[PDB]
Amino acid sequence: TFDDAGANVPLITELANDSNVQFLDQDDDDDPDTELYMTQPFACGTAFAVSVLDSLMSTSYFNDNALTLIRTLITGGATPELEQILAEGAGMRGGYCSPAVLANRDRCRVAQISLFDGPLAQFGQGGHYGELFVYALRHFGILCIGLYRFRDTNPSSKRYVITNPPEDFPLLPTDQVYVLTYK
Amino acid sequence: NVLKTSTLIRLVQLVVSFVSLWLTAAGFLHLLENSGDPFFDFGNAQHLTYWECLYFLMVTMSTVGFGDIFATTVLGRTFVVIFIMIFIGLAASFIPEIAEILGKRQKYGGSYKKERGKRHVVVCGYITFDSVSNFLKDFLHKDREDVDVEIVFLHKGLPGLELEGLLKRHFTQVEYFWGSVMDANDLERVKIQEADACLVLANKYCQDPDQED
Ligand SMILES: [Ca+2]
Repeated sequence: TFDDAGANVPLITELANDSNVQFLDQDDDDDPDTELYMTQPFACGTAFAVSVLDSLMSTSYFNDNALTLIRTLITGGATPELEQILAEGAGMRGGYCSPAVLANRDRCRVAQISLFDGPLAQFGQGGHYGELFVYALRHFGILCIGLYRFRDTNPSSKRYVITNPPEDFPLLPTDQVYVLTYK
Repeated sequence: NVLKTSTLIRLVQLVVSFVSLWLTAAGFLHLLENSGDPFFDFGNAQHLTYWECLYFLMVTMSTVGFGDIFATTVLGRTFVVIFIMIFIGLAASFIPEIAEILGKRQKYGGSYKKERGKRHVVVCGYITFDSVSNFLKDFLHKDREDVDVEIVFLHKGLPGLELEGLLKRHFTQVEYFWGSVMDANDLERVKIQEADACLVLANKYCQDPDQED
């Protein structure tokens, strides 16, 4: 308790055994028949476990550049030159740099924008995903790749991911949108 | 893909590869005896039924050998000599290994059934003849009030003989189930929602008290 809270604080837990995911949460109807990706803590993004990476072996054989796309997003830009520089055993060297290289200080980041207030709010009140996608890319140069929505509406704080919803998918003013943005 | 478990595929593989070969050898012995020997212009012959050959092969596979039925063609005999050397070799695996697998079943599977009038408590953690007997002796003592609570043990192991005896003596108000409170299916088996309380016992003589906690 943090009075001048509690279950409202944002958490992510790295699990070592996937089946221990049952104990991270309540009001969630635990069943060990259920594989990790279907469980409520994983759908909410509060639970990560190393097992969900084991498909990356396949993805490499079948699309190497899709792993390089992952590696560039999730590392924030660890290029082959940096791991060469680290393999030289000196540690990260570096100091004020040429504006030249500094040019790469502009990269796409994944980010979250809320539809509660702001230009996009309009789409929030009844709009459909589709509209947003278009308006956004068009006016702001921002791709929308999914939603993070509240599981309860009518009252817990938990939200869940929705990867790339349909064009006609209805929005709520409480939704948050995952986006790729250049600034 | 109906046989899910590794032990089930193994057994079925053992059973069918024993019923085949047994039926097959009965057919081959039946052929050799009822044809007679070619060396003797088929004059030396013995009119067995196929069922008498099945019987004869079972009493020789088991190494009983009554000799009420016995082989008499030279080829037949041979085949019996070869067959004995094979089926003494198949005493590795088969009958002892299927008895092992078929014995490894779970004795204390199944579920509690909750009557409306009775209360129950679920007891788990360190369950053993000494801990259970010390618990039962106080929990059901004559000086205690005449309450009618049933005690449901839940534990991740087979009970020892003395514990099965203790459970038998109290079977009117005591049950035991194989399982663990770590599994939501076992919590349903013991109807934990309708349980009045749950008691977790500890191994006070463990190798590390902090791991037991
Ligand atoms: Ca849970």
